[PDB]
Amino acid sequence: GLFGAIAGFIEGGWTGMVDGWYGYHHQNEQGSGYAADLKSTQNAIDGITNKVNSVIEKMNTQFTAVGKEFNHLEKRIENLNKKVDDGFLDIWTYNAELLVLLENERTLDYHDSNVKNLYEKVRSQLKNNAKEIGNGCFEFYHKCDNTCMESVKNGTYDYPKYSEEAKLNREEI
Amino acid sequence: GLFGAIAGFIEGGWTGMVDGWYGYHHQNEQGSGYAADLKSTQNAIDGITNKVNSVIEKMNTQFTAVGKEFNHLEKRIENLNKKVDDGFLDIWTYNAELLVLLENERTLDYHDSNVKNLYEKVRSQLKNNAKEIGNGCFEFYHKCDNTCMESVKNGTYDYPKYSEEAKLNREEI
Amino acid sequence: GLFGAIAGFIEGGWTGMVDGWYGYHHQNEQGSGYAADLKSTQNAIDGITNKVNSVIEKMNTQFTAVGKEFNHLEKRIENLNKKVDDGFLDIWTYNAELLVLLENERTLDYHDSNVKNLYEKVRSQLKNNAKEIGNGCFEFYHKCDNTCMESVKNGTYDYPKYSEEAKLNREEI
Amino acid sequence: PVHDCNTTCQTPKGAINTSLPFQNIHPITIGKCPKYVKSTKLRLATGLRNIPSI
Amino acid sequence: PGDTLCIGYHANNSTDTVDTVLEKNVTVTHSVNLLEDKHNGKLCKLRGVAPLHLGKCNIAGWILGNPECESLSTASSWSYIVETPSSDNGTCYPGDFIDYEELREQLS
Amino acid sequence: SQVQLVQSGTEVKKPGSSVKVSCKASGVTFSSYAMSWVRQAPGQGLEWMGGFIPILGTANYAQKFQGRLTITADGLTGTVYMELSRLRSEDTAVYYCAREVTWKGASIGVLGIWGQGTMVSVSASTKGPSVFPLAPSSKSTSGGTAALGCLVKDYFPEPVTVSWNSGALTSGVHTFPAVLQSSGLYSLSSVVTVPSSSLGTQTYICNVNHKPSNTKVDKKVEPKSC
Amino acid sequence: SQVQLVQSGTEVKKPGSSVKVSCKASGVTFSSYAMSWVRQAPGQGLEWMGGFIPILGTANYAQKFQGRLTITADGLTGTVYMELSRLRSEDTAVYYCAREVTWKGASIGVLGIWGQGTMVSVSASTKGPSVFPLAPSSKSTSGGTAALGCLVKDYFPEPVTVSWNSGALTSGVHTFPAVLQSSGLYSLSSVVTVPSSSLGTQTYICNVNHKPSNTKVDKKVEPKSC
Amino acid sequence: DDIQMTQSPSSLSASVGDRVIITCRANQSIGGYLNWYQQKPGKAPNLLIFTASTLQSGVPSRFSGGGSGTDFTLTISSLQPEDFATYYCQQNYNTPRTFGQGTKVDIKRTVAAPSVFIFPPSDEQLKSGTASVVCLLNNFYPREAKVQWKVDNALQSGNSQESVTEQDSKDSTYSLSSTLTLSKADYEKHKVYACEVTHQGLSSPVTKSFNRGE
Ligand SMILES: *[C@@H]1O[C@H](CO)[C@@H](O[C@@H]2O[C@H](CO)[C@@H](O)[C@H](O)[C@H]2NC(C)=O)[C@H](O)[C@H]1NC(C)=O
Ligand SMILES: *[C@@H]1O[C@H](CO)[C@@H](O)[C@H](O)[C@H]1NC(C)=O
Ligand SMILES: *[C@@H]1O[C@H](CO)[C@@H](O)[C@H](O)[C@H]1NC(C)=O
Ligand SMILES: *[C@@H]1O[C@H](CO)[C@@H](O)[C@H](O)[C@H]1NC(C)=O
Ligand SMILES: [Mg+2]
Ligand SMILES: [Mg+2]
Repeated sequence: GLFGAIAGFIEGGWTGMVDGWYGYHHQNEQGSGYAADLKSTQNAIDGITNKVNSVIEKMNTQFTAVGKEFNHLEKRIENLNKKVDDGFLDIWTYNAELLVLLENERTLDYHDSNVKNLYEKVRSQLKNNAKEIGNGCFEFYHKCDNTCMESVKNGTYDYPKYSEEAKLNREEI
Repeated sequence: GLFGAIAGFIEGGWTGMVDGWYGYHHQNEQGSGYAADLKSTQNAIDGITNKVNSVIEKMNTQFTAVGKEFNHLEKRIENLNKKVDDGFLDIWTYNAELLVLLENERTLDYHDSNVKNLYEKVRSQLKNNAKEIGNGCFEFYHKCDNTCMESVKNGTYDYPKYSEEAKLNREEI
Repeated sequence: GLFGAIAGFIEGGWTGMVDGWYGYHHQNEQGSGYAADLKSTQNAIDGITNKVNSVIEKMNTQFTAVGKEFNHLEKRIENLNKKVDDGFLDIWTYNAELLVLLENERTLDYHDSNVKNLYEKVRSQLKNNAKEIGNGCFEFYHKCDNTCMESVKNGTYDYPKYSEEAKLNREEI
Repeated sequence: PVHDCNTTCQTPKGAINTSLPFQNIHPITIGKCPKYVKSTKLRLATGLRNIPSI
Repeated sequence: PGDTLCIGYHANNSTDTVDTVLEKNVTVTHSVNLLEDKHNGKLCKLRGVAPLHLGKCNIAGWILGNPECESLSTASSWSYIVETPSSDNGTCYPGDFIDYEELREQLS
Repeated sequence: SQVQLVQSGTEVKKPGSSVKVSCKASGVTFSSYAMSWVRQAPGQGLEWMGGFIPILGTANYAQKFQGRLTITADGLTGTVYMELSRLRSEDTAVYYCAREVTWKGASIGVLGIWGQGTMVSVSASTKGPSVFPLAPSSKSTSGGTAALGCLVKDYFPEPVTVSWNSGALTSGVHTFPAVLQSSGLYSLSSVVTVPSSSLGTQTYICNVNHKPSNTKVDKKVEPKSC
Repeated sequence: SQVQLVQSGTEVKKPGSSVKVSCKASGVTFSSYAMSWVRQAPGQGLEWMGGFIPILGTANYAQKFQGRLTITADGLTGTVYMELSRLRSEDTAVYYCAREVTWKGASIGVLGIWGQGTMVSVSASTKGPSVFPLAPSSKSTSGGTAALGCLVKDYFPEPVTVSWNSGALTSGVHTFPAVLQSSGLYSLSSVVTVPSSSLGTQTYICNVNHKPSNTKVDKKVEPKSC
Repeated sequence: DDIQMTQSPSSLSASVGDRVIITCRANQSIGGYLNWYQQKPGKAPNLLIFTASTLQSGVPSRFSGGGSGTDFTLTISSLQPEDFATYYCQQNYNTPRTFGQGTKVDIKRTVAAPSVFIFPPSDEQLKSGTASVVCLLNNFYPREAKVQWKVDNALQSGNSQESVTEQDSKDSTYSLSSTLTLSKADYEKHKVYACEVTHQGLSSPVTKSFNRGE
């Protein structure tokens, strides 16, 4: 992708995550499970909502009619009517197809950036208390219970709390 | 944001920075103050200048007129005139609104990338001689005077000069 | 750039690389040479191919004609014909120029991201067994033969194989 | 002048090739012809920024 | 030091320049042109069939039989009609050609 | 949708000359998909020659065709031309053009849509064939059925139409494909397994036509050399 | 393409007043390129005053012009106005406007396209000149040629046309540029090196015209004071 | 460097409904950059698989490509009468788009012995300085056969050209014709010309020969 997160170091997605678009998977002594990140998912949904609304809101319904047919004398104007309808038809078809193709790639890249920032927020939070094992995973060098797991997700994580606990395991190897 | 710098790890902006769009804040023994980065600001101003010029330069002024009114016999052509003016009006209004909405987000993301590259340039320059404390700040592990501060901003920073000075403080903790 | 790789930390490109768009340069005991990355180059070529096709495929050739000239009585319709041809001409010229200008910058940023992901894939693979010396280069802290060099490029690199070999040189300084 | 050449698109200024989707020679054409635009340069970037040694 | 590995991009001898939204005259390794700005400068045969030339005598004189419109292209097929801007010989006797515009496309 | 690649017609060229083959598309004009040229010798496998990438504007060739192949494209029309110089009899093959595209969009490595093929034949000059009867002696009789045929030799170019008894003798007729000799000319033999009870009853004649040389021959396969 | 910056006409203003100078562009309307104003005193160097950035919508000035300069723009039309208040005789200079753009697009630091220039003169009131002959005594004779001239002093504003012998005496005439005295008025001296064999043969008169003051004078340069 | 696409096997005979597995190996590891093609006699090749696992739109689901790295495969779950053609493998890794050697699929029938026949050079042919001897095998299955041109009890190599016919619709067999071309002077320097034929149907090699005078 453009940001290298989706189909990048994270090769595949989670089918078990059915509560949000982006989230975490934890594995501690108490148990394991999926949990979506609320901040990233809700903002993304509103952003894509605004993107879709930005396209279709102005495209309002029009009153149409067959109109008067053209007699033999009304040939030149009939050709002009064909010219304008075809001209608008060609322009609208080209613009609609082009906009969808361009915006779809931007939409895909939007998810790529949202996933990447989530990984960086965790990566910057943990710092040396975890190991980057790849595929978006973080092997903790210390003991992380459920409270510790949620602290990273809520953004209220404390590096000094497990600094010495991890450091002993870092210097172990 | 798209790059996660503005409204990301750097949550807010500096009101005291009134000389440029992107810059640094230093805090040493001699004093503290704000200083904008010349390379990023000037290039950004020209880029946004070209972006605005790319939209309005081709949109040149037109000579307009009321035109001949339509008599009773000139009904079909009058409807055709209404058709073409409305068709152009609907297309131009849709394209103008859509372009502004799309380009504004790209403009906002452009600033996000410019800030991020500035942070990475400092982060790659300092390497181990500083600590990433978050919010775009760098607590120096060594003594940085005014000359040392400007060296990072000018891009002529020397890691070996303070390598041992920082290493003693790194191994201290 | 937008991703800071092209004209960023990698200031210039390689004229000797004539087999692909993105690649590596190695320098070991056996020898040195250039080698393009197959995965990034081929995907980029197809992507730009689709981008170009997305613009010109729908722009098909049209049958044109001089058409009937307008007599003295056919003045109002002649003005209407001038109105519609000029209207389509102004719209198409504006949209064509604007699309090219916008897509060209996106195309340039597309290469920037592709280079950046290639650097990150190598950076994440090597981890502590190499030194980030800047300009997209990696001074190996261990002995890397031709087999080791290709292992990084193929993505099948083994950190534990040279972990202790590099660690002795890391702790040396 | 009317020379004995061959073309698929004819303009008052002269015959043009239909190998490209756009034209700027003349708005009046006969036959299968590209779209006339008042643009003077429509070049689509495909490669990277050409940066030589330095 | 020791062995090194680098990551870089491709460069060549291209002089092509493109205009982006943020930048102008950007050198690119490769590019594609979408605008044909060349014309051969001659009026050729459309779809193989040569056009019909008339010279200083216009269509009206040609189809009516103007005495100046005597020696000229007498062909059975033509793709289109070429009229010079200097076309003056024609309806020598004063009058109006009824539905002249219609006849011009009929004889095209 | 349902795009079809139409190539140029079959061309017969003298040795040492240069032949140009077109490959025109249909439907959506102004396409930039990558194109490739592949040849196939009669009875042999597929051989990749080269390809063009309109995005890069350049072409790449195989080692054996570097200097002889010249793959060009007519702007973005989707038509791609192939030029091969210094033609030899070894280059006599069927030449294909293919568009590199899948349903996932552009695909540089694949050949989704193929051309109709273009046969190219190379020899010094057009030469008429010759028919030599295959003697239906008693040694060619086995299992109650006999064997006889006609030998067409040293003709150029292909094809040649061979019929038996003015088209009457159909069942049991096996017309073998031509083989390019080292002389640069083809040769074929059309045979038929007739019952042994018809050598002295029905006369056998093979009708051989070579329109390129405007040669038509009817040779009696006389039973035995006598 | 070939954009030209057209400024307002030359303005003569009283001291302590405010002058406004326009800088209108041509060709593509609705431009947002950054613009700058630069003055040049007669015979002095270039001096940057300020500039406007339509993107930011603000302007920045030099220290000496902070409070006196007011650079405004008429929307996005590309026309930029300059206002300077409390004018003095030291501000008498030629004022330029420049568009900040190169062939690489917008360039904030450069001045690619310059204006035509606008001369501004500052003095209390319009004053007529005075002509004082330069005595062609024998002390002004050297090398067989003599020297004489006319002194134009205390006039405002520039220019002043000085001709010799109703335009007949052309060769050897050196009309010196004016110098702004501390009094706020200009002065110039037009001289001519005539041969020594013409003092007693041809009478010499300088024709001085000052259209701003509607003053025309013809003064005889009488040989010697006698 | 270059890549070498070798298929296994090169020719297989199967009945309608029989599983067919054709493999393709490589000079070097190519990951998944492989495609599969199918060519019918007298027609252009048609793509079936790209990226070694992605079926081309329009190809029936009975075709299932597979493999990754060095070894790949093409599996036909239910062989249909319309799948009787030749199959190739091609790579996308490096610039030379190297093809495979091909794999032909034949319909299955009972093993039928050939009908070996021999024809001497024509009398009029022997007047033009050339002599051609034709050996004919008619209606044999399978295709695998060997033709040995033995002259004066000495096999000849480098002078024989073979032409074979496609599987006839009715009998589902082949036909082979081997031509021995040699000069008139060489023809009259020897007496006995033989054609040794070895084939699966023939329990013992059946050989036919003739003398120059007859
Ligand atoms: C239209 O296309 C033809 C064919 O490409 C052009 O003719 C070529 O012009 C170049 C330039 O001088 C020559 O070097 C070639 O030899 C010509 N022939 C070919 C086959 O390439 C022609 O110039 C084009 N004209 C326009 C108006 O586009
Ligand atoms: C997508 O696939 C379908 C069938 O799988 C095909 O009909 C369609 O053309 C494809 N779309 C594109 C853009 O190739
Ligand atoms: C690019 O440069 C050329 C000459 O070097 C100039 O004519 C052209 O106007 C420039 N393009 C732009 C967009 O400034
Ligand atoms: C691939 O095969 C070719 C031809 O046999 C050979 O030249 C080349 O070296 C091979 N590639 C290898 C061995 O990596
Ligand atoms: Mg000529
Ligand atoms: Mg290149």
